[PDB]
Amino acid sequence: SNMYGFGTAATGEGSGLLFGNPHWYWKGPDRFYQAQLTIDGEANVSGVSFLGLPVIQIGFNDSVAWSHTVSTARRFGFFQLSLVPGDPTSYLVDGVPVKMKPATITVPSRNADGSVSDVTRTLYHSEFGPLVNLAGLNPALAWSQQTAFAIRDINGENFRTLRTWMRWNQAKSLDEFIAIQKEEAGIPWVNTVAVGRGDAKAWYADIGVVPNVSPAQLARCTTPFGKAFAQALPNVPFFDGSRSECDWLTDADSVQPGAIGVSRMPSLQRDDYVGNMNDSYWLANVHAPLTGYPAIFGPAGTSAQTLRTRMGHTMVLERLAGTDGYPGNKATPAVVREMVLGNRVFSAERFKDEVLDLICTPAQWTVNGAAVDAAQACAVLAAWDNRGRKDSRGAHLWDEFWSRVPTASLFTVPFSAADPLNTPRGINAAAADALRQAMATAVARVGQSGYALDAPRGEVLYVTRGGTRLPLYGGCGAMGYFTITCSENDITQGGYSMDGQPNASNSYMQVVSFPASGVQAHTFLTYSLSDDPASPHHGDYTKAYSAGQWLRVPFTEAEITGNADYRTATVKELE
Amino acid sequence: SNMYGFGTAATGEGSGLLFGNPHWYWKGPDRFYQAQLTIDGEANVSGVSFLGLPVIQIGFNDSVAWSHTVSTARRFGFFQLSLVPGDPTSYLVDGVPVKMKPATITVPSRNADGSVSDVTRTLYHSEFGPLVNLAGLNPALAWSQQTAFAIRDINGENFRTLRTWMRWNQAKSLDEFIAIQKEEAGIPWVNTVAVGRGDAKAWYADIGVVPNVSPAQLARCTTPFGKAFAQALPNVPFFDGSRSECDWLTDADSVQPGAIGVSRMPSLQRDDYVGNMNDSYWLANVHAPLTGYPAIFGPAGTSAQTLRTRMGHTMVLERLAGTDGYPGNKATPAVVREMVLGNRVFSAERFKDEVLDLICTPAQWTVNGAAVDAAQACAVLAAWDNRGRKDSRGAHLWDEFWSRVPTASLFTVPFSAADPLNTPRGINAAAADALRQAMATAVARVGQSGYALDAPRGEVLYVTRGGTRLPLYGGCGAMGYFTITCSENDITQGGYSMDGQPNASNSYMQVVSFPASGVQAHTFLTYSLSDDPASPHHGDYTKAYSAGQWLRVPFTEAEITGNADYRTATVKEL
Amino acid sequence: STYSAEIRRTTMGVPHIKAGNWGSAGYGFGYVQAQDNLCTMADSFLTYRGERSRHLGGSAQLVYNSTLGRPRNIDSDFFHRHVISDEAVDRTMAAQPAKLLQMVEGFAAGYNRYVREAKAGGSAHAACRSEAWVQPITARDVWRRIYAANLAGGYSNFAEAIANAQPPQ
Amino acid sequence: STYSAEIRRTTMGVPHIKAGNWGSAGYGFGYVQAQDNLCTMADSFLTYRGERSRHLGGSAQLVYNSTLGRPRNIDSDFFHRHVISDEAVDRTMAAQPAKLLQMVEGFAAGYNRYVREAKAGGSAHAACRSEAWVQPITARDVWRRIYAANLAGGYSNFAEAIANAQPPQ
Ligand SMILES: *C(=O)CCCCCCCCC
Ligand SMILES: *C(=O)CCCCCCCCC
Repeated sequence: SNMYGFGTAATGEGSGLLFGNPHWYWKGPDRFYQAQLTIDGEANVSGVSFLGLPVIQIGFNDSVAWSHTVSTARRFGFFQLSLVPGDPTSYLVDGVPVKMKPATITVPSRNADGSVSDVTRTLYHSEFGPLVNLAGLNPALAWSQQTAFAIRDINGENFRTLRTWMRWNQAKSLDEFIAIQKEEAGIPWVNTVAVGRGDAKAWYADIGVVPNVSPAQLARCTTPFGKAFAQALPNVPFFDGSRSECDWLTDADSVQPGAIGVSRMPSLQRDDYVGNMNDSYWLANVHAPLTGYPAIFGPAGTSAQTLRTRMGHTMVLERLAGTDGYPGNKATPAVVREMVLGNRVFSAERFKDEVLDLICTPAQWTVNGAAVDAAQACAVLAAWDNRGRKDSRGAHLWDEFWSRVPTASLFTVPFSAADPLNTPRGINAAAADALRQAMATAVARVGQSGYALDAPRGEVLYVTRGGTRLPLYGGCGAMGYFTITCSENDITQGGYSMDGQPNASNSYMQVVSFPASGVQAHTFLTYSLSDDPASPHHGDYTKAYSAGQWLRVPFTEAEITGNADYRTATVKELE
Repeated sequence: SNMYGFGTAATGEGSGLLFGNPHWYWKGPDRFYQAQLTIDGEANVSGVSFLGLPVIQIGFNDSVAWSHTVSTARRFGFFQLSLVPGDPTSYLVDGVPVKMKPATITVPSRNADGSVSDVTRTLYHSEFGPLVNLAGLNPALAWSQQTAFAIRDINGENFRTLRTWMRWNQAKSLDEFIAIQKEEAGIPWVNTVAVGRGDAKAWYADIGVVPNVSPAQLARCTTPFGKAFAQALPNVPFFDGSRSECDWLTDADSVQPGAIGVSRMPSLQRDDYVGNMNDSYWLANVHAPLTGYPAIFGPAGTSAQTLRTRMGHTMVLERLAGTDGYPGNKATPAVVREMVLGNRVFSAERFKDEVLDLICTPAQWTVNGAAVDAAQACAVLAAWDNRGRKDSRGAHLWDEFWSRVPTASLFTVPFSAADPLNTPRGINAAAADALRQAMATAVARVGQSGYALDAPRGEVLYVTRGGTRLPLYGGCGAMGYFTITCSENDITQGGYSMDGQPNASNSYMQVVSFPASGVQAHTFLTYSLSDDPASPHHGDYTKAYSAGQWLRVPFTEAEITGNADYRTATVKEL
Repeated sequence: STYSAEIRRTTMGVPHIKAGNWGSAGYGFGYVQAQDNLCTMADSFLTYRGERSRHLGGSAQLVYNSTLGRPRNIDSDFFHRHVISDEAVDRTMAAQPAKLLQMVEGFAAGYNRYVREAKAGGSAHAACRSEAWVQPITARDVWRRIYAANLAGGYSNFAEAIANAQPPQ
Repeated sequence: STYSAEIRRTTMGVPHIKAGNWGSAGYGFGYVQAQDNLCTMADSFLTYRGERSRHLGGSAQLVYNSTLGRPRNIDSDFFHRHVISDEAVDRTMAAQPAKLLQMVEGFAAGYNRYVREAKAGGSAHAACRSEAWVQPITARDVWRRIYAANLAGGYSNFAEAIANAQPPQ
């Protein structure tokens, strides 16, 4: 997921601009659904909600606009229980026995023969949360006579989320928006960026519900088993549940017990920009890095950024420097609408030439003792301009290649907190052989697929509507794409089809500004509103997305009634 | 898998006739490969082998012809181990502690980042076999500080399988073929049907390696846990590993310790016919049932036969009775070639009309509180002739229907050992609502597939070669097809495609007879010889199968060299 | 006494709900969501209620991928019943302002309205409209889905493991 | 050692191998099988040797469905190494007639022959010819595949279970 929040200094206009770009599901109950809610004397909000949710989670009103991205901040933790000898369903806390709360659950289950039989299991809760089976993770973690494990999710006791979004839906200023976010502190697992009418500075924050643990606890409460998972699940507290001193803390300004106080959770306001591409709060603004916040929020100057993060921030800097090839040097609605669909591929822009210089001469290789002709692969990549547009040729070859490149000791210039956008860098000459291996495999896979090496991406990357393949653009963020169209389908199985259940990809997209005339918003719903193939709203939005034609969505009553496709109907029934 | 063994009484000729029809994999190392081996003065055999096997497992020579089908006989067993307190890697046997045979194994595994890291696990063997984790089966059968579990497969010590196929390849008579089978008793997990040149009777046998346990053992040696899942694994010995009396027995004429003697393993010779469609030996021949043999071989009159088994036997009886719509009343090569590709559906033939009569008057329904229009579904299925040919219309609707019909008390006339081809039968009128529920879903599925209810089967069931979709016929056994073309692909995802990894389906097919001039074999290899798409032998066999054009495979030197596509080349190395 | 909402649709079928109060707003919103995505939603409520196996079988996977991944129905059913318990729903609902309670009750009623329309007839939602699992829901059913959305960063990722947390035999 | 085999192909590419002995018959047979199905076969020898993980990753499933089903590479590797041990191969081989051992020696040699041709060049088997798992095999490797075929009725069905059977913690 991406989001930008531009201030007046980057807009050159009287208001800032908000770009929302969640990469989410294209099918299932969690997919977004676009709608506007006009509640007389209460709210006039438009945006997107999960199917099944009654309030707008991402959108805008006449005064504010916001989006979300998944945060690196951990929202859960594990507790290792010391069991009472004789009773594996009781645990000890400071020497005092405590019984686990049991629940005998019976689930009716249909058999292959059409009959329905009952399956019964008894499951337990501790005072920390549900018991959890970590055996698959490591069989030494099995629920035994001595020890068991529970998991605690801070949101299990968080009931302030809908109320947060509802109040945002009603908010009449960014200041109110911010105040609400601090009062409720109920955002469960996402960052927030917001822009407000008549406000010069954009807003970023990872303010929400996050487990509260002290550096002391992290050192003296983490159990032998826990220290072994510090690699797989870093910053996930894995504490001893036999000691009350290892319980999650509450701060003076905590809204919820066990959660971090508002004032120890990161936020930032800026006249230029704020942004997140799913990395830590650290680089909300590259010019003004955030530091010193609890480690559970993620690294801030210690870990390299993803290629997508590097691409995201780069795009902004080059925009405001006027070196991105787009007109001017401001983040205008029109320019932003284009840049965000630019389909630039960080991996290629930065590393392709180095790769080709290392392996493409000679172009006749010996790989695994076999003759490989890579002349065509090299020529195609050399002629490719490092973009994943519909007319781009060879972009799929790079994909199949990069995803197979071993990352161990691949870069010779290590990460520097001083240069997070340009480090790590430097393709290692020692990786020559591994690269030819990856390139050889890549060429083979493309061969299996039936696609030429220089096939335009729009023929490989597509979605079907009305029996015709609509060409698509973009790619997966692992290759440094910003515009995300990430198929779960292997290229050998009919290309990068988006007709199945793709990986997190562009879904709802909004570019929202607040000119003098009022909120203006351009939107996409890539997969369209309806899941019913017969519906007229199954492929209409998709066709526009394929064509890169944003929709100026009506908001005012005059805009709605004046719309070319305006139809109204009243639904009523007894309550 | 299907196979027929026709005797001279059925052929009306000097020799019998063999139909081999394994339903097997269309991809992977277990898939069949057709070839002929001629080894000066030792063998001249033609047929099929798994990729990676150097002898012919299914085929024919100048004297014999055979095929296989998976057997119901259980080839494995479990041993509940009583551990030694303190050391759970040792078990008690008649009191005396026995050590488990350990083996620490390091497997190099490539990580997602491209690095290779070692993963090491310590696994164990017992005198019975390898330790097995049955916790996934039931959390109560976890390897504890008291009880563990081991599995034993009789084929684990069976080193005679290839030698058997090798000797068969060389066999000169059906009698030698039989003698080899009894002598080696090395067949691992399949049945066997064989036909011979100049021999009057066809041969069936479930003669191989099979665990030997006595009724006394079943009663004494079965453990508490064992009893608790003899309905999940019927007839699988789940014995106590504490008592030596609970170890598998050895008869006088047993070739392998722990295996059944050759005297108490089922076989039959007939001049009319033998056959198997993956049910027990019981109905090798329907006119002369086999009974009395041990339970581990499967039920012999206490369980209903599958729809496909009933379809297979029914086809033979109607052939010989001369009432299947084919010339004469004899199982000739030309007629068998058509009969086996008939695309008859037993469910439809027997139960369809009953279902429509019950649910299609009226055809405007109310299902789950919802109005359902089933008029077209009823009309299509009534017009359909209960066949799954390429031109057949509505067969896919039946498929989607029948597979969702609840079988519980669906039949009013229950199984009768005395009439096992025509029982069970009688669609219970009480299931009308359930049938409507199933049919409504089926129409909804077909609707979401983009195929019409009356779409010809050739367009729904297909295989892609060179960008062109070859139309196919047949179906899945569950529906009562004999000609098996069973997709694993859901119809909503582009129909019944066979381009993926389909369920067991028609693979190698052979119709072998022994005329005076010499062996004549007609064959199919459905998916073609080569898995390489750029190969000329990737889709050449497949096109023919689609068009239903059998191949007369050359056998004699003169036939090979006289073939229109004859090419020779020799390969040597020191 | 009554729910009433005007439903305006524009290009791409974007619905603009206008209502006089929160309950009616939920009514309209619930209606249009079902109208467009009935099959997905119907299937979804099976999940949160823990009623997947009864209809679709215990060993089959979730149809749709989500924050929950795609575990087996049986494990999913246990997870939801155990974690999204009647108690959890009680505590959730007890912390809500009246307007949101009303809005969710309206949402359910609106969703239920379309269910009646789909059952009665129409060529829409042919894929599921006549299935048993297309049925009326309750406000508590919606609240279950809302609670479920919260757990994406925690429990949801350990659904199978929570459903199979059993003491030694 | 000095293998010689005449390969006649007829309609549909059906090969008819002619050799003066069993060793040379295996040579011809192994060659044609590899010539037509190298990728599948090369992949299969990873399986029986327990070397899938090294090349294809441990978490990934078996590429092809078989009597072995499609477990995770890592579990399959452990299964094969454990059940199809060097001892298992030793005893399988110890009980073979001279001509079979010779036929398998030849089969390996014939397979390896085509491997060299595929590596050398050509457009055949473009999908795997340059991969590392396309490599020469030993007679024992073929015996592994032969033994593996016997277990389809037993062990094969409990591959994962056998590979994860570990004593109590
Ligand atoms: C990218 O990660 C998108 C953010 C996830 C969905 C946001 C909707 C709000 C639910 C907390
Ligand atoms: C049908 O049920 C399968 C029959 C063919 C399987 C393999 C045949 C060779 C025996 C190992």
